[PDB]
Amino acid sequence: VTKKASHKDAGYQESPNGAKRCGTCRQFRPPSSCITVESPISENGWCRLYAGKA
Ligand code: SF4
Repeated sequence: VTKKASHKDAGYQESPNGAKRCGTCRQFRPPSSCITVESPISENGWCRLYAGKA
């Protein structure tokens, strides 16, 4: 598999985008990890280049 972006390049943030958070993006890594963000993660975050994209 290929690499994801890093959190600041992916536009990670401090509170959710409506219904979308670190858990309702697409491929957040349960229970407490990601692939775009260096883990452990804030579930309230979200990013603009979330894992599970192309
Ligand atoms: S991949 Fe998902 S859980 Fe991780 S920073 Fe982006 S929105 Fe958050």
